[PDB]
Amino acid sequence: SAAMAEQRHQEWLRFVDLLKNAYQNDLHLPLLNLMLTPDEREALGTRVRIVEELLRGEMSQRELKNELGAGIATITRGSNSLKAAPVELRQWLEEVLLKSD
Amino acid sequence: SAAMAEQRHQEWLRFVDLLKNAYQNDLHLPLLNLMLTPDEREALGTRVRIVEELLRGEMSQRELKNELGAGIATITRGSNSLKAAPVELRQWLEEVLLKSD
Repeated sequence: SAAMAEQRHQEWLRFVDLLKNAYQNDLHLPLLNLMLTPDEREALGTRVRIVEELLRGEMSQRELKNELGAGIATITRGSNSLKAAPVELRQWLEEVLLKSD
Repeated sequence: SAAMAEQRHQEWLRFVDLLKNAYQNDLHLPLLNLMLTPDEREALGTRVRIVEELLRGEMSQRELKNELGAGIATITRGSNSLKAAPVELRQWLEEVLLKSD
């Protein structure tokens, strides 16, 4: 639904503002368990590792499937989205994932 | 993987602590676009509505599929997780989704 991308954008921002508010309340853990599936939480964990490793540049896409157990399409998309990422984010992720904290 | 639930729990907490940090940096929008698919962001939007409506108690499960366009299994799980939710969260969601802000 390209036609209804605006509604869908609004609906998404609602979720981000709710989570926002839960983090300031320390209710973020319960909210996240409520909103997401185990499957989804597992995936997110694994997406962190992909980005960390794409930022690292040491591993090849296939080593990445083997050592991380993430499907190739997840890697490819993870690759695409990072490039589209604003520089400011990229710098920050480097800082945190590969400068650690 | 029940056996590796602990590793998977740790990997999840990493993502929550990263997001945490992005919200305090105002880098939460870009991070979320990076980590999640359109599909996933659409779903989350839609999960908010399910919870709001389950809290409302006016609609039946099937009206819920029809007016919200969410699969029955999503509703059923959304139902199950809310019951398992800590009272403190439940109160808060009532406050926010049905007391609004």
